[PDB]
Amino acid sequence: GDAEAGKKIFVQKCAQCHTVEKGGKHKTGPNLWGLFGRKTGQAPGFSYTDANKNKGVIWSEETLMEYLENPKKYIPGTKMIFAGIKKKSEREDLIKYLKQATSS
Ligand code: HEM
Repeated sequence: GDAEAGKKIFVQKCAQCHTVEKGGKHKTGPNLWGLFGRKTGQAPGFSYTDANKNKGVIWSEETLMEYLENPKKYIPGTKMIFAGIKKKSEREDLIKYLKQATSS
C-alpha cells in the first residue's frame, strides 16, 4: 500500500463527507479517527443507520477492502451514498493512508 497515493484518493473521493484526524468534525459522514480494529458504527457522537451499527464486523484492511469496493452491497441500508472504488490498488493505497491518518 502507498499512503501518499492514498492521501490524494481520500481528498478526491472521501473528504467531502469525512475528516480523519483526531478530534476532527463529523460532516455528512463520521469523523473516522480510531476506525481500525473497531467494530462498525462506533465513532463517538455520530448518528448511524441501524445497518451501519449492526453490520458487526471489525474494521481492518480486509473488511475495508470489501466495503469500499461497493458500500451498499456490504452494508445494505447504509446512508453512505457512494459507489465505491473498483480498483484493488486504489483501495489498498487509500486504506494505507486511512490507517496512518486515523491512528495518529
Ligand atoms: C471514500 C472513498 C470514503 C471512505 C474511505 C469512507 C469510509 C467510511 C467508513 C469506514 C464508514 C463507516 C465508519 C464506521 O462504521 O464507524 C463510513 C460511513 C459513512 N460514510 Fe463514508 N467513506 C467514503 C466516502 C463517503 C462519501 C463521499 C460520503 C458522502 C456522500 C460518505 C458518507 C458516509 C455516511 C453518511 C456514513 C454513515 C453511514 C451510515 O449508514 O450510518 N462517505 N464511510
